[PDB]
Amino acid sequence: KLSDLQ
Amino acid sequence: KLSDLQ
Amino acid sequence: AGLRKMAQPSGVVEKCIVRVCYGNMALNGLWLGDTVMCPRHVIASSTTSTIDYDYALSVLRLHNFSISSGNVFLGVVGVTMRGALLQIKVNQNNVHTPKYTYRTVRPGESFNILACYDGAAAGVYGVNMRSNYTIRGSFINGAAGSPGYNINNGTVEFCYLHQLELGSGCHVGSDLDGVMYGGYEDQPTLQVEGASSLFTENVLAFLYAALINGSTWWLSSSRIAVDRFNEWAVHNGMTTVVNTDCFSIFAAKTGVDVQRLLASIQSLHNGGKQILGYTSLTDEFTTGEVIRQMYGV
Amino acid sequence: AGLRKMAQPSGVVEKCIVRVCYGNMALNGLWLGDTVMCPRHVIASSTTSTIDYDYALSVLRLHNFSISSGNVFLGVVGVTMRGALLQIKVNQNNVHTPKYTYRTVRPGESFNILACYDGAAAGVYGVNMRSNYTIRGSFINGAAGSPGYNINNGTVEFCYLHQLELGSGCHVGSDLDGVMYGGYEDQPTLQVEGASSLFTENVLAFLYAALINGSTWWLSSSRIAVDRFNEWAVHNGMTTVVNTDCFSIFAAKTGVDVQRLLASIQSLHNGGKQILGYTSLTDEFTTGEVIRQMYGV
Repeated sequence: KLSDLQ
Repeated sequence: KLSDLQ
Repeated sequence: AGLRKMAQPSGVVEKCIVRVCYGNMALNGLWLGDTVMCPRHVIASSTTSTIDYDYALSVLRLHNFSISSGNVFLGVVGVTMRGALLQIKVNQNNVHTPKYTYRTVRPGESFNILACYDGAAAGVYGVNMRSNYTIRGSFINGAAGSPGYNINNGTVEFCYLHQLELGSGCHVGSDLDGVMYGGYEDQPTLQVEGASSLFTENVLAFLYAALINGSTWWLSSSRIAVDRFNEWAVHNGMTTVVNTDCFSIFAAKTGVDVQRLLASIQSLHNGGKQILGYTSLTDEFTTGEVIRQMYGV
Repeated sequence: AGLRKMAQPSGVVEKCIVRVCYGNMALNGLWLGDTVMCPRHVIASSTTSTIDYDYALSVLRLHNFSISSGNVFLGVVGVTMRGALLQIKVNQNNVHTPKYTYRTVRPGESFNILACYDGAAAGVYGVNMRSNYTIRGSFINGAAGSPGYNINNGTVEFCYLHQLELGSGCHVGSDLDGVMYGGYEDQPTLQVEGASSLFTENVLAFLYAALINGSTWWLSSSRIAVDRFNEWAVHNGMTTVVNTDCFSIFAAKTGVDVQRLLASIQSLHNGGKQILGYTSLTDEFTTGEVIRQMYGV
């Protein structure tokens, strides 16, 4: 899963 | 066990 | 995007804590307007014997109190007893008094504990009122008078003032009208708390938060009606399901309706696995908390 | 009695949180003096394709910003970039700025997260820096800019500004100098965090706290010296035991020394039973944390 900038 | 009033 | 038990921020409450000393005893107080609320057992000492509180209030002497907010002493003007609390009038208003009310929590409701020691806030953490009217806290001697609060839409609701640790380790407080939760008594006598049934609507919120996070092996194919579940729940240490409206948004994002969760529950109540790293069904999380950590409307 | 992962009271940090909005991005920022610290990806056009931050900073227009504390909007003087952060000069000074320092945390250290959304604190909870430089938190979209802090004798050490959630769900921040923890990138790439290993000195603090709580089924009779344990440790996902003095007080109050816990750690690394609520060994309690919940000074 791609990393999620939050 | 006795209660501890604190 | 996991799940943490969380506290609501504590700033609007931190400046309302004071130290309350009376002769040999010391604990914490809640200072609102010109009154300090604190557990009445500050005025009486007892290791094993019961306490006659109407008598200890009568031999009370105002000049034996010593009350402080940080290192500033407040003047005691008067004292009345309300339930298991003292109402102590002091000589000045707390200018940091928030916009607040009083509310008594029902079983299943979550709230926050500002853990205090020697009149200062030390820690903060979330709790949940169990069905036996105890909470699972972390208090040691000198923490009585630590308050519990909920922040509802700008207003602080004070719902708990810490009183005692039952022999079993569970923690008991009063509300701010002085009513002991569960009818327990503020006495060092033996007191065993009744059985605690899991609060099913929070277990439902928990199971839904599992699906939203991945856990799905436990999901049962069967489906049981709230009516048939509730006839079973009350004999298996769980509460009835009253409102199901709160779960429709969970059934959306998951495609599982409450009847398929109620069927899994009848099996899990199970060695086995770790749902969200839990080994048994937990009722710590309200439908509220779960939605505010998953979405935030 | 009781053991709860706790946070320190958040009041002195709550008044420092602002909303930072640029274009269609909105996240939180940290307003100290006349400057606001916030993560730099607020200025990217999209956050689902790789971002060129030197481009984004060059085509940036200050009038595109919207920064607010509550419903008071602050004006943007200048903007410089430091690591993964933006440092935003504003035309207004925060009268509520506390005495503060920056500190980079090492693995095994505990701190507090003030979880914020849309410029407002929503929750407070304590975390522990893992060996892979991640934390096990609860953050969703909008949570970036959420600060981690510790309070020390009245000084607020800021150590963390939240940035992203990896594909595993673990959470990553930078420190307040702009350096990512663990060399991770603020890109939407597939990043896989390294093996996590338990900070064994915290695991000892936790076992002692369990022995105080009266949990003792897991204790073992044999005992292993620190140096023998250390060469087993590094192959079984645990750190080496360096300082034994930290525990100098727990043994006294328990009558069991580290060597006895080390031999017990080797057995549990296990069988369906629990310790103080936990089902495996946790490293999230520091010794100074357990000291406070057991004793208080």
